[PDB]
Amino acid sequence: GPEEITADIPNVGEAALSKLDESGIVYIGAEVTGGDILVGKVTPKVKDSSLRVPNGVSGTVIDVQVFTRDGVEKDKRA
Amino acid sequence: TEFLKPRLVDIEQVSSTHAKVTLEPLERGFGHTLGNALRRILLSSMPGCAVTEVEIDGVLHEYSTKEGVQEDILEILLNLKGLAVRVQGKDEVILTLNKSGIGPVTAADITHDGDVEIVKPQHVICHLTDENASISMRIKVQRGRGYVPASTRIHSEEDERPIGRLLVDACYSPVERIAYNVEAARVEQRTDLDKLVIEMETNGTIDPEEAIRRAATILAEQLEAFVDL
Amino acid sequence: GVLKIVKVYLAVKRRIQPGDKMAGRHGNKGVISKINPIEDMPYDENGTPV
Repeated sequence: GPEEITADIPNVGEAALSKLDESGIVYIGAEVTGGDILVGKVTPKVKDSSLRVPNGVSGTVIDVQVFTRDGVEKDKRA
Repeated sequence: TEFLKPRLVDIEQVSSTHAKVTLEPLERGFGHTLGNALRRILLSSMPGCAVTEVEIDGVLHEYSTKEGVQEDILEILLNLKGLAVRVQGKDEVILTLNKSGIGPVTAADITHDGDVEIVKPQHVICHLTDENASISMRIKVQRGRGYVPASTRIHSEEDERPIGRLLVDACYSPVERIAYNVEAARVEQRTDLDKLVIEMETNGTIDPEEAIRRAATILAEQLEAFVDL
Repeated sequence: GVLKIVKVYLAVKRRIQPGDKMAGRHGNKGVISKINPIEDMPYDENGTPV
């Protein structure tokens, strides 16, 4: 089953989820640390196939560029 | 016990920020002894009034742009870090600055209050470069001694830091310059009595006499510990 | 095999810490290891530390 970006990540803590938007995407200007969720991508059978901050690094977030193949729907952020 | 106790015999505001001060009379070698310690204490120990907060009219991070302004946001933080102020009978306060139209900005533009003091109103703040341009920022001030990095501060606070609040490093010290000289001046109408002169440069936030007396009092605290054996 | 991508950038501000590599133009490379209370530094008769 194909992947999708969602805020409904399985079992992950609320605080990290708060950092994401309802699209499952961290906000621009956010401040993050190792393990903080950036992209809430998931896989069925559901699972947290998501992108998190590399361990041992902290930084501020400034960018979002979203790309899709032909025949794909967009999100509010994009 | 032949010691004559020195006193802060004279003070001089040679400049509105630079000052001179002298101590007399001083026993042999004590001028060097006190001079080194007082220099060391002043630089480290002095309590400072400094700014560490920026709330802005819509940018979300240090690296953000701004409409109709001459400089980037981050450069604004550097100017603010350079800016200094004195606060009366307070521990912290928030100040705001509002401007609109094409013009350069200075510390005087701030929404000053009588219980707050700006040491250099002429201090430079970033400029506006459009007729419809406008700035309306808010900044908070704190009392502290020494220096603190921004990252360490938030980790100690641990409460949520909302977007639009920007972090800068605290550099509290009201002063950073020390020169002191020992000279022979006439007391007891004889030689072997020492005269000490101190001079320093400041951001103007403190009275030099208070600085030495406050510093000396602080040193007395540590010195008193040696009686506690 | 993939039909949507997202790119995110992260900004890091870095000060100087012991072990950083420093170089002077005249081939004089070296690593710095200390940060001193400004009082400790040698200073001139004009009160200016290095």
